[PDB]
Formats: sequence, structure tokens, C-alpha cells
Amino acid sequence: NQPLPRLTVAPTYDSAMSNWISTTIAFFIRVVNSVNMTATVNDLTRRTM
Amino acid sequence: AAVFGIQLVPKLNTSTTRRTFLPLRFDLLLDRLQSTNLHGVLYRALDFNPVDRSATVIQTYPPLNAWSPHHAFIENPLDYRDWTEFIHDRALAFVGVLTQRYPLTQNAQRYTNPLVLGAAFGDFLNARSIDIFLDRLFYDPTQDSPITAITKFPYQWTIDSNVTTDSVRTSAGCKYITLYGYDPSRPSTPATYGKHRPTYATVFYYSTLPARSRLL
Amino acid sequence: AQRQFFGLTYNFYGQPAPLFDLNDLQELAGCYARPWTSRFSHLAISTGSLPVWSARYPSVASRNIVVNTLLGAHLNPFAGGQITSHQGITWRDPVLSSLAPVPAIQPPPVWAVAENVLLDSNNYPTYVLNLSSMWPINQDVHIMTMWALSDQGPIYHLEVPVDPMPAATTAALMAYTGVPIAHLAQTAYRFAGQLPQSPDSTMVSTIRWLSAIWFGSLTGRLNRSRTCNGFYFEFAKPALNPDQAVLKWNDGARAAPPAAAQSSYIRCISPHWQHQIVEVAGALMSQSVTAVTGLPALIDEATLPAWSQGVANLTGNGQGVVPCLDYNPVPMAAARHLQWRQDGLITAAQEAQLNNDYTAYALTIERHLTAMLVANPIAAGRMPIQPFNAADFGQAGQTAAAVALAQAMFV
Repeated sequence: NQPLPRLTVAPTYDSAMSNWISTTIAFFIRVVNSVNMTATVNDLTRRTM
Repeated sequence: AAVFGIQLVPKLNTSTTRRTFLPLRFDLLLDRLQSTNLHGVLYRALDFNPVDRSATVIQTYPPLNAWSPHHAFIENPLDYRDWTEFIHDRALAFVGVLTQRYPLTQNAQRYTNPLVLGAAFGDFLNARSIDIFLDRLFYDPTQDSPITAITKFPYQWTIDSNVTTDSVRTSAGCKYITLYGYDPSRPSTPATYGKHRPTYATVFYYSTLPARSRLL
Repeated sequence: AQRQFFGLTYNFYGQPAPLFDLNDLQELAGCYARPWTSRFSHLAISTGSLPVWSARYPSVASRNIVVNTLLGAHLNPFAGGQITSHQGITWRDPVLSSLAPVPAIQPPPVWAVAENVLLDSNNYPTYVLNLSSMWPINQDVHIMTMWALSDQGPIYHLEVPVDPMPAATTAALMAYTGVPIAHLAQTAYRFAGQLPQSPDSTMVSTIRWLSAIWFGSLTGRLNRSRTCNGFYFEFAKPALNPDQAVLKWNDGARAAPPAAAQSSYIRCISPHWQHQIVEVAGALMSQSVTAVTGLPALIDEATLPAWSQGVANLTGNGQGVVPCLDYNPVPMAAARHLQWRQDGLITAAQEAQLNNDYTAYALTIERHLTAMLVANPIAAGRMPIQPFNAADFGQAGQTAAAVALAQAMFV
């Protein structure tokens, strides 16, 4: 938790929430570019993901 | 005697005096940072492999130990190669930012503030605006080291350095950063203690004892 | 907040066990409710509204004097470390929420009947670890230790910063004007008895200033004419029970601020205190302050009972001490009147009567305590009246000294 800000806010990419979305979305990007995935699932489609 | 599984030898022996806390002058801080090799001066590879310039873990000192990396640095860690390079760069490029706001020649004989200097440098690495920290990068030994952080300003917003009237909530340092290729698996790697992590602690600095009760 | 209090239990006046009946434990600390911040729920706007006469507790202060004894027998934790139990009774849990009959299969080690045991809010590592919750037990042991360190009247504390009343302290008081001394200690007590409040908190200054003004009034000085920042207490005209006190913001000459920090420990000295709802609500209130602020310093040793010497953390003798004065309601009021008489407040022939009026009053709250004293012995294992020997009543204690400590406190 952080103290309420009395200025102007702009979606920041720091913070547990934000980081949690960034590392986890970084994990499933690894699940998609992994051995298993890479051999089965098509190629160009796997890029789209 | 023995406490649980640990056995304690009879003789009691402790240091008998304490060195008066000495605050680093502004010039020394400037040389420590702008030295040929930062290794030893600032950071120090705990187990640097001779064969190849590789280090599993690196224990760090003062103006660096304060710093706590942002997510992008943890994920995809660097090798002891670009690590020395990263710092040998940023340590220098930081001295710039800080020295252009305080020309050394005129004000070098002024003690930097242990605390702010830490957050001011750690925030610089994470690439966060360092404007605010500079305002009070110094402090007269008479005013408490943690007091100048409050007296100068009760700024409760800057993430990782919330200064209230009596306390300064900052994220503990990281006495250990782990360069890519580190694993707590091997019994050989130096005991990092989890500090290789960014947020494992939360150092709350307090001004007075009543200020501390209110904290606890 | 504040995490450190040192207490001292009552003295089993030349008696065996703690002078409190089982009938008492279920009369104050009973009903299972937390016997803590209850001390005050036994006082009224005055005395004529309480069962404080011929009865189980024949005194406007006979309650606290009992609940205080009862607290001594159940505070072993702060003495040693464990909970213990005194006569089939021991706190239900580690938080000492309340008292209750010893379990049945896992009973606490029977307490050790010992008198005047010191206390350290440290000897009980759980206390501070919960602070917030059992906060009350602090302010209470404090109320205790301020009556225990004494034998004839509680020993509170007085102050007066060299500065003017803390604005939000002249605003907080101006909303307690008509209110009687009783309901003032009320808020005072009720306040510093729940949720650790920082000594910095507004209320502490206000309720600490309300204990400095009350004193100035009790010694003429801060009268209807010479007010503090605008306040002073007006006592009921003796002839219809002068044992009153109401805060009254006026607008007469403001008693100029003292030339320095004026600190001193003052305690009522004659038995009279035991029945004057104002000599208790006032003293009790001045203690509300100390409770949430540790203890100014060490209370002077000199004038004090025999069981209160060098009482670690409490009593003193050296430098960290503050001369402790003790006044007597009558020798007091007399001067309190003379003061009024000098400030033209009253006629020159009205003070030689005001005393008659009040002096006869004190002679009434005297043939009553003596009666209750020679009614509730003490060898009867109880102490609702607290022994005093028909003597202290006239005892012209410090008095003259505190009458001067009042002037320097409100120059």
C-alpha cells in the first residue's frame, strides 16, 4: 500500500499489481515459446499469441 | 553450556568500543563512485570465478546496498560482464547528475546524508527522476542523519522514501544482488539470505522514541 | 503511543492478606465484564447522588480504594511473569481481560500473598506485544500506584508550560464550561483509558491544563477574578455543600504565565480526601494525564509513607525528583478564601464566615469518615475507609507550601 496522491495520476508500470501482471504475462509468453508448445502448435500462430 | 543444538564455548568476548559514526564527505563519495574499478570500492563479487569473469552472487556496499532493483532488472539478470559495465557506467553517469547540481570545488567539504544518498542513488539506477532527493543531499552532523530527512521536508509520496514527520519508510537495501547464473541449489554459492530479492524488508527509520511507539 | 509503566501495590496495613472481600471482586471486577476502565462509573455530579454513605462502601472514594486493593492481588504477571490466582480467581486469558473462577483441570499457580509488589510493564512480554488491546490495564495500574505510593490521599502531578494554552486546548475547554469537576475527570479518565494515545495528542494538553487550573482554583489564585487563559473553577458556597466545582471561562485579568516550568507532586493530606468528590475527581483526573505519559519524573521521597522509599522508577530522593506537597482541605480552603478576600472577590467580614461555613462542612465529612472507620474495622479483611487515626484531620500538612506553589504556577 501507498499513501493517496494529491497531484495528477498516470497509469504507472511499477507496483505489485502492475508487476504481477507483467511477470506473469512474461511467464505465459515463456509457456508459449517453450519446447512443448514450439513442437506442436503451429509457428506463425504462436507469434500471434 | 549449549543452547538447543548449538554449543557455546565458555569464554565471552566482544569488541570493547564503538567507532563514532562518520558520515562520508561529498568528495570521498565522489571518488568512491568515480574510481577506476568499482569492484571492491562499491560492489564486490562474493565468489568471482577466476577462469571466466563470472560471479553467481555479489554483495554490495553503501551507496549501492541501498538500491533495490525494479522488476525488469530481476527478470533477465545480467552476467558479471555487463554488470561491472552497467555500474562502471551508471556510477559515473550518476556522479554527473549529482555533481552538476553541486559543483565539487565549492562544496566538497559537506557531509552527504547516508539515507538520501542511498535512495537518491538507488532511484537513479531504477531510472526514476532524482530531482527531489538532491535538494537535501547534504546535512550538518548536528541535525540527526534521519532528522534532516524529515526537517527538510515531510514528503509522503515518493515511492521507496516516504518521509513523514517522525519516520522515513524506505525499502531495505539489497546487500546481495544475483547476476544471471545464480541458484540457491548448490551448497557452495554464498548464503544470500533472500536479500537477492528486491523487497524482502522495509526499513522504517524513526526520529524520536515516541515516534517509534507510534510506528510499532 | 506509550509502552512503559511502573506500578506499586497497596500496603496491607499491618494486616495479613489483601484487604478486599470476595463480595467485592464480584462487585467491581465481577459480572465478567472487563473491570478495567470502570473506576469512574461509581461517581455522580456530586456526592448526594451516590450510595457512598452508610453502606457496603461508605465513601465517595471507598470504591476505588477497594478496586485498587483488588487489583494488587491480581497483578502478579507484572510482578514476576506468570498469571497466578488469588482464592479461586485468575484472569481468564493472557490479555487479562477480566477475572473468573479458577478453571478446574489447568489452574494457574496459586498467587503468593505479598504486599507492596513493584510492577514492570516489561515483566510481561505479552503486554506490549498487544499494547492496543490491553492498553487500559496500563492507565489503571497507574491510578493504583498513585494511591499506593500514598497512605492518606492520592498523589497526582501538576504542570504549566511557559507558553500560552495550546489554542486547540482553549477550544476544547470552552466546550466543557458548565460541566462539573466530576464529569471533567470523567472525560479525562474515560479518555486516557482506551487505545494508546500519543502524549502529543491534543486531549492530553487540554486534560493536563484542566488539572493545573483546578489546582489554581483550589488555592484561590485562579479565581473568578484571576483566571488562567480565561478559566477558573467556582466552588459551591459552603452552607449547601461546597464540595463542588464547575469550570467557568470568564474574562477578568489573565494570570500572567509563570517564569519557568512549574512541576510538583501534590496529594491531599488529611482523611478528608476520602469523601470529597471534588478532591478525588480532581486528583483522579490529574492522574489521567500521567497515565498516558509515563511519569514526569520521580516523586520526592521526603513526605511519604514508609513503604514508598526509593520505589524504583516511582519514588526518588536525589535530583530526578520534584518536591511533593500535601494540602489539607480546611487549612487549604481557609487560604483559598483569604485569596478571594484579597482580590476584593468578597467582603473583609465574609471570609471570617466563609470559613465558618466551610469549616463546619469539613467537620461533617469528618464525623462521618470516623464513623465509617469505627464501623468497618480493618481486621475484617476489608478496607473501604482506609485507616487514618483521629488526628490527620487537623494535620496542617505542607498546605502553606502548595499555596505558594500555586502563585508561582499562575503569576
